[PDB]
Amino acid sequence: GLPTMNTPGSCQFLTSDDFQSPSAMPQYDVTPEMRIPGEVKNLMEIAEVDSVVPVQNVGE
Amino acid sequence: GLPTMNTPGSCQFLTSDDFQSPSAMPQYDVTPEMRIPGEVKNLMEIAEVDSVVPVQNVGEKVNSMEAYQIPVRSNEGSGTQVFGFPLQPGYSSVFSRTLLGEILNYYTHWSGSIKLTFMFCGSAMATGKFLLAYSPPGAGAPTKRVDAMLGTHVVWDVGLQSSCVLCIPWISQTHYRYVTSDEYTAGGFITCWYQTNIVVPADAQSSCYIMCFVSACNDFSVRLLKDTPFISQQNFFQ
Amino acid sequence: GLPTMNTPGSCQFLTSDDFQSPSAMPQYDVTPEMRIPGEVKNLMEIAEVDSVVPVQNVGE
Amino acid sequence: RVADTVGTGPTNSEAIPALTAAETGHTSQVVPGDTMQTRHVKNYHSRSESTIENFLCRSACVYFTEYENSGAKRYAEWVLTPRQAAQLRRKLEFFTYVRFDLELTFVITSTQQPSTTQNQDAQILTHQIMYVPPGGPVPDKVDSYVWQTSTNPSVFWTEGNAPPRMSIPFLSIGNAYSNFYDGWSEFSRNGVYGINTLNNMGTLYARHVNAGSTGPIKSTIRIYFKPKHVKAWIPRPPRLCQYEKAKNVNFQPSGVTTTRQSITTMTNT
Amino acid sequence: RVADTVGTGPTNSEAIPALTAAETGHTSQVVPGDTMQTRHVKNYHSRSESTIENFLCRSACVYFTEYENSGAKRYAEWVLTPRQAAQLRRKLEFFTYVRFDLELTFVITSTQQPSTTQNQDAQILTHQIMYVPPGGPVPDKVDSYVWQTSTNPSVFWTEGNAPPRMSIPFLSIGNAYSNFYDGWSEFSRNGVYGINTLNNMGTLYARHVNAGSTGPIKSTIRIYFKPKHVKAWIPRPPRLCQYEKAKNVNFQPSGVTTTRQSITTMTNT
Amino acid sequence: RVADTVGTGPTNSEAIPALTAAETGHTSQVVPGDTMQTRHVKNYHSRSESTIENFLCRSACVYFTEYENSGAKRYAEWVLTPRQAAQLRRKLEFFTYVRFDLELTFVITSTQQPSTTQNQDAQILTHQIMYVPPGGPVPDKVDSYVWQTSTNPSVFWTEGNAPPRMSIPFLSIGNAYSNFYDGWSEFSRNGVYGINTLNNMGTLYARHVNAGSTGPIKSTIRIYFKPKHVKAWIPRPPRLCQYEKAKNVNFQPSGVTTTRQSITTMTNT
Amino acid sequence: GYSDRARSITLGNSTITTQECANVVVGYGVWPDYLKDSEATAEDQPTQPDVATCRFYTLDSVQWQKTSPGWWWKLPDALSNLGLFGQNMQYHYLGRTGYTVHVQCNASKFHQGCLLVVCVPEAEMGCATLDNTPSSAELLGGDSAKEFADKPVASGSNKLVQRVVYNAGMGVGVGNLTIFPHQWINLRTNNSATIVMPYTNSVPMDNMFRHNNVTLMVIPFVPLDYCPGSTTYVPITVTIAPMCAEYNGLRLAGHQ
Amino acid sequence: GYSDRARSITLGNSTITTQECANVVVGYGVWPDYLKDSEATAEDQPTQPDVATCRFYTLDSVQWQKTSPGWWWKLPDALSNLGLFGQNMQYHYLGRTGYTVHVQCNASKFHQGCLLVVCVPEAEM
Amino acid sequence: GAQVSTQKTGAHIHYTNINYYKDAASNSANRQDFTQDPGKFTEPVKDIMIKSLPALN
Amino acid sequence: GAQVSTQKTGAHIHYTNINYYKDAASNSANRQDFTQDPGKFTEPVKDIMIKSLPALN
Amino acid sequence: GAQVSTQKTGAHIHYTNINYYKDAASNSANRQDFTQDPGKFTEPVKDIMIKSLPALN
Amino acid sequence: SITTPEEMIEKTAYLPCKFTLSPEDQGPLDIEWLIIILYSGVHFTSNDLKSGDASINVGTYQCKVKKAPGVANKKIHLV
Amino acid sequence: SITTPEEMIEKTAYLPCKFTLSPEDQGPLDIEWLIIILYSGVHFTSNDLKSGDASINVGTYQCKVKKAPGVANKKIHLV
Repeated sequence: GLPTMNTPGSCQFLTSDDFQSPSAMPQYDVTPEMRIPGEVKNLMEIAEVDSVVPVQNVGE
Repeated sequence: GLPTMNTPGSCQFLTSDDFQSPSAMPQYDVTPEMRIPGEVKNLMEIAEVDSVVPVQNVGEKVNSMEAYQIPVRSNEGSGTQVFGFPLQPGYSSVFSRTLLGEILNYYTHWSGSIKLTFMFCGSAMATGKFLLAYSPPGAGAPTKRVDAMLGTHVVWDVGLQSSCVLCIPWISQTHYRYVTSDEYTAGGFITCWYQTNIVVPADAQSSCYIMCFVSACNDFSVRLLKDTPFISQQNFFQ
Repeated sequence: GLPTMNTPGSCQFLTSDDFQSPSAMPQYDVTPEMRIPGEVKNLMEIAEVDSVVPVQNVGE
Repeated sequence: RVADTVGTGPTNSEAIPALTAAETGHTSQVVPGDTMQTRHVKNYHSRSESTIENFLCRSACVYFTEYENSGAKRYAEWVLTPRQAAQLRRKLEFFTYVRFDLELTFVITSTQQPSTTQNQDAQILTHQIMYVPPGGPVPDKVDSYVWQTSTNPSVFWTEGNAPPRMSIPFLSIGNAYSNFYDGWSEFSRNGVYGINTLNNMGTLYARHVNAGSTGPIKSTIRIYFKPKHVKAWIPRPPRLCQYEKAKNVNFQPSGVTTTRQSITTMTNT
Repeated sequence: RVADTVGTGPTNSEAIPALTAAETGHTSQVVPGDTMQTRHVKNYHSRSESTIENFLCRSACVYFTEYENSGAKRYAEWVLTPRQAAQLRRKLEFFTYVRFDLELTFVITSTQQPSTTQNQDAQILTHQIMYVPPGGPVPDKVDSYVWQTSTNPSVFWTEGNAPPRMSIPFLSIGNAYSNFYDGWSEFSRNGVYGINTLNNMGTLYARHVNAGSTGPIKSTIRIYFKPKHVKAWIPRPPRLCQYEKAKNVNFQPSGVTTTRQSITTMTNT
Repeated sequence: RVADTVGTGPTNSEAIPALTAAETGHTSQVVPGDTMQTRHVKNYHSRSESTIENFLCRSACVYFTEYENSGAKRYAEWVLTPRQAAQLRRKLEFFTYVRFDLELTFVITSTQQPSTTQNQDAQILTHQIMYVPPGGPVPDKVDSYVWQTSTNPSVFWTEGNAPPRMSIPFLSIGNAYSNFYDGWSEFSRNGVYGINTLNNMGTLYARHVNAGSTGPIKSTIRIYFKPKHVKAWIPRPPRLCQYEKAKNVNFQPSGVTTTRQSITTMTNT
Repeated sequence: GYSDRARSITLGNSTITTQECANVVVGYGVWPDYLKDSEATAEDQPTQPDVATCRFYTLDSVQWQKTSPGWWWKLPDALSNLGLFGQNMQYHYLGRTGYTVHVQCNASKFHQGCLLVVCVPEAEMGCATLDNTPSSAELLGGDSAKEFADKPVASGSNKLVQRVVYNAGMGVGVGNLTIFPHQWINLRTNNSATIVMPYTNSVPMDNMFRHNNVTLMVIPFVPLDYCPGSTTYVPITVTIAPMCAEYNGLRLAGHQ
Repeated sequence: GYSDRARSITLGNSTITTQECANVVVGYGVWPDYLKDSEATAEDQPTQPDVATCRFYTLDSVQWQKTSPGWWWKLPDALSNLGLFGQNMQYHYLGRTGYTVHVQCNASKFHQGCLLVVCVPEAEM
Repeated sequence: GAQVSTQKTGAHIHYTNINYYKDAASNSANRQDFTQDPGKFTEPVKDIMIKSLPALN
Repeated sequence: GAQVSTQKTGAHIHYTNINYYKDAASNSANRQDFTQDPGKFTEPVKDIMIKSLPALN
Repeated sequence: GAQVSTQKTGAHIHYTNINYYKDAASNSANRQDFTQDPGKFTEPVKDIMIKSLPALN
Repeated sequence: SITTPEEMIEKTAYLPCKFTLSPEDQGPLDIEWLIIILYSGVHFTSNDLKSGDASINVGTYQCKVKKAPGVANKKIHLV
Repeated sequence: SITTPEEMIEKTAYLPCKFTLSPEDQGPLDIEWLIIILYSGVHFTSNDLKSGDASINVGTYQCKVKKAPGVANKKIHLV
């Protein structure tokens, strides 16, 4: 056994951690990718599109 | 699984550990740096700056600007004393609240030489000569100018240049001294005497003041960071 | 997470173990060394020195 | 490495290093060998523990608060700030502007409360800690849907394990944090003074995920800040007075220093 | 890196960047220096947190449910789906088609229930979580032979340890998942609308392996989804209304936005 | 490697290795083959376990003390020193001056105390250990603000885990530690003798962070020193007498050694 | 061959000459400049008045008496109503500038006393009432100096300022104010004091009506003293020149 | 650029600074030194305390009045009871040394008067 | 088979990664994909539109 | 991608470090920055002052 | 930056070591220092004494 | 934060309770006066009290302003 | 540490209790005599007793000197 020391934070669930975990279906072959129109990679490509403003938002 | 063995100290919180931990905001872009004046990288750049010493810290003088004033006058004699305090940079109430003393009260130990600057604030006509003295420990403090003359001294003559600096060197058996009170690591005594009387003409004030500044030399250093006995708390501030 | 297995002896205090531990004073500068006479590196340098024997250890 | 003493002998000249003008605003740079005879002393001392990093990079309790598994107080909340405690506040306020990452640690403990309930066997307790950035919805109750933590960071922790620990970067909209702000958030100059939005770091919420037992239990959470990767600017005079509030710099007037018996007394009275 | 401002001076020409036709369906690409004088401002900002990955890759509670060690409810079941909760559903439905692996986490907790039983000492509890893919046998009871998990994936977990966690790949028979389906599963066009078999991910079952104690205990399991390795297509308008059902898009009509006092009011009424 | 025997035969000469003068202060360096006939014996023995490091580098209990979760004694304090125990003190005092780093270990245990309280269910206990360097503020109570540990080192530890362990370097203001000091701290020669400030290492404080239960519990902490990276100078005669005090070398006069029946007796009486 | 005591400073259409000066203290070693392209955030083109804004403005004079505690001035507020500097901060939303501060006090050889002149960044002060905060009128005096107190101020549900001199209104030791850029006016040696301050903030520019970046403090550490027959009225005069001043965000004049 | 009026003298652990000095008079043009091998007669090895003996000693002060005739001091006698200089002349039979004498008197511009400071060899009275 | 990549850092350092499992659905999230192409949703016209020119002529 | 650095040692040895995370706010503290420049706070005058020369002439 | 050293073995093999911390007071004990010099405490005379020669002549 | 949370009004008496809301504050807004009147989702002087004026028109009168997580109070002595 | 913590005074009787404070000691100073007099923040002979003289002027008389963490005692037999 290689001697080790466990530091604070061990065995905690932080909902924004980035770790590798074991797959529950080993060697599963996924469906290949087809080419679909309109692919998004950044939410700022959507923000840069116009949309109509409700300026007269008064009463009914 | 690679076989491992956990050693003592596992899963403990030591408040001075240095480890890598996961970030709760992945890929956050921080605000860039701008150039600001007056950047600090070592607390010893602050200790090396002068600050005014409250030598006359007696009675109600502390609640006034009179604590910082050292009174001098014209005497019918010579050789009388002006002031005296010990070489205790972080423990003596003469030093403990100066910029050097505040920094020292975060550390158990200290080492290096010290610079005491004295500035005359009387009339230009007023003339005087003063003996500034340091005695290393082993005897008592000097009670007369001749006893003080036997140690490390400067004879300060007042004139065009109004400021004189008295360097206190490191004369110690150990490399470091405790900031707290301790008779083993004793520092010595610092005194001032009238070499010649203050002499003024008619229509000038025969009573004057002197000011003192304390700064650290370039061989000064501190060790063993600890908590200060200066700030306290009884309940959460709101 | 790299997969590991803890072996017997984990989290035990053996008073003659030889491990690395975290320092409670980071970056503390120690007092330099001076040269002192009479330095010892082995208890057998002391055993090789004479000492007087109490052969007549009888009664008072 | 700290400087080394230079050896000097006797002098008789017009060079005057001991005489100067402090009115210039300049600190004299005289060595001991300018006013006495000195030997040569190589100095091996180092100013390693006086760096702003080592001076500030230790964990410090900044706040603690309680909650129960039953009754009115089921969850706790706290606006993140280091001004509630005295020690880290006073160390940080040696400077005007700071810039650092944060390391955050929690110490959660539980205690059984007195009651007449009988046959109490308790299961292990899990706690949830949730950070809400400024602007987001906050939990009105222990069972509030906001605990879903779809985007807000959360940390689940079971009693008996190591303390939870996470790293937070520099989050200020401004280039540097501010310890002091001489102004108002209103252009009119009315409203609260010394208050701005540069150092707002959001709120912290804490609860029991399960109640565990049929008898009453009370938990306490203690929060620890550790500044990392520090930068600081403009040195400031240390706080002479006792802090009174968390939000402002108000104080009670205090003597410049302690008082002795006379100007020649070598002891503290 | 985000774009940097270009410096411009005064103009007098037939170039008209401020005038266009929005009827074309085209968003104008005007910079500030097209309608005013500007300085040169290098911009160091980055759009790193706006990527679809960072936007979606956080764990989110999607469901929780209970079971007991005694009595009628000895085991729990749940058909895997992210439409039961509001937050992840609304984030995912920014798009029409998504494609991702899943990271699955569980938070299991237990609580002692009130009873008159005496001398209750409880042993540690182990739980079994079993995933059945769509088509396989399901457990009619806690002791059902199907818990043998010869082929079905299972995770055993003892109270006091870290939460269990596993990775699930993209399982759709179709090339991409579907958030919206305008149609029926019947060629006749009769039957339920908006329902298809593209996003069926099977059922989850949970039980106590041992009862532990002679007194009653109740466990709760909370399930957390984290999408990984994401791809998305066709952006869609955000959900203005409050979700009503898990299976369809039904809603109650709501105002386009909030109402103020007039068209010149600078506050929210 | 230890020395190897050299083979010798018979001699008849004026060489006299067996005759010398012990008045010189010199230990004779005679081998066996100077006074008898010897064979050649290669020796593979090694003096590896007689090094000052191996001789001193084992953990040793130096002190232990108690505290309770309720009542007058809520916290414990102890000035760090190895002179309280007998064994490590006697090993260390083989020398006049030593210089070493320290490895520090703690063994904390708890026991339930007798009482008439009923329905006692106890939560897990966390302990805080705090080291105050000489000069700093000390805790007047369990809830004292000094436990904030802004600068002072602290170690939090929960029952059931591994013992806590930390490394402490050489902290002496002097070049080397001192086991013996023939003098006074006062130049007058009045005051306590054999006392100086060279080996002052500060104080240790210990408390419960939570009380855990509604019934009484008492904890004990045991401290263990392990010297590392050792240097030692000037060998000294071993302590013949039983230690009496921690602060000085006072003793009760004792016989040079044990007594037998006569000068020719081959047994111990 | 000249004397280091005599110095002349020329800015815009103004020029100051002193025959008895210690020297010039320069901020933190940083001469003021304009904001660079790689440090900016606001995108419109700035305005730089130069000679019109960067020039010496002379304020009212105060009288140094034998019992005077000291005076303070918020730099941005001090020149808020003076010339085109004031107009430009009135019509703009963001401003940025450094300063040259010159303090003047002459007296004869017999007159004795010493003043500390210090430029303190973010001089945030405290109210006499602990719950309340100091009023704007109490904290700021645009055309008049603000005075320190010697005795402590009484706290009775008011918005006053703890103007205790030995606490410098900031609850800190007054002798430790030397870390900040400073010079000493010692009547026997000195005549005037000069500090050149650069722009100091955590943001690249700021609004100049709701934030005061720097405060000028003049504090007598040694009192003023003269024998009978000497002049009894001794004034102190303050003269301030903005440096490298730039403005962004043009709109209707006013602060609200 | 400096002023010939300001001079500083450093000896041992002492240092004197004067802002108004005429200059320094040097004996007969001869700076003090140690005795050389070709000028000696006594054969034992000498002792040289240096910093311990060579340093400034300050004596009592006298008052200059309007009718004061003057004062005199025998140099060897003046320091015979002062520090290690005194101890070394107490335990030894032969000694040898030179001197640096500094006289100090300040007053304002209005004060008038003139003093002669003279070092006289063999002032037999 | 270690991969050295660059960490997210401020303006105005590396980390190491090794894969342990065999499926590639077990790997960590791809958080450093900073590719953008807004010209699909925005400006999706058949004929290109120059900024300075009138949209319709 | 391992970094070998020198440890704090007395007067009169290396250690190894690898980064695991991707953000660089996750790294350890920089405890070995021994850079000093006291000439901003101290001696901040426009004209340089030599030690042996009179401050004012 | 790994160090390969020899293990204690009998008469008539290596191990690997890496340092993790930065202080060098955190390192393991030096158990392999087999340096000896008994001639200080023993035989500390000004003139050397040969074994075969009489101690005093 | 309430402006001037300690003051004495000596004299229709107007009791000011102008307040500010931190970016963190997001909970429901509740206003209470004590000695009398409560606002939840003596007479208040401002129709738009939600914007930040909790002033009322009429011992010690206490204004309590609560928006989770922020909590502020103001004591006024009416003579 | 008290000097000579065991002595017999045989005879106004002066009972010496001169003490020393360790760098570690930092708690409040409390002095107590037993058989009578207590000092907290028979007659004490020293006005500056805080400096280190806890002597008093008048069986076994015990001097207890307590500064956290240090605790010292001295027993004197007055005959």
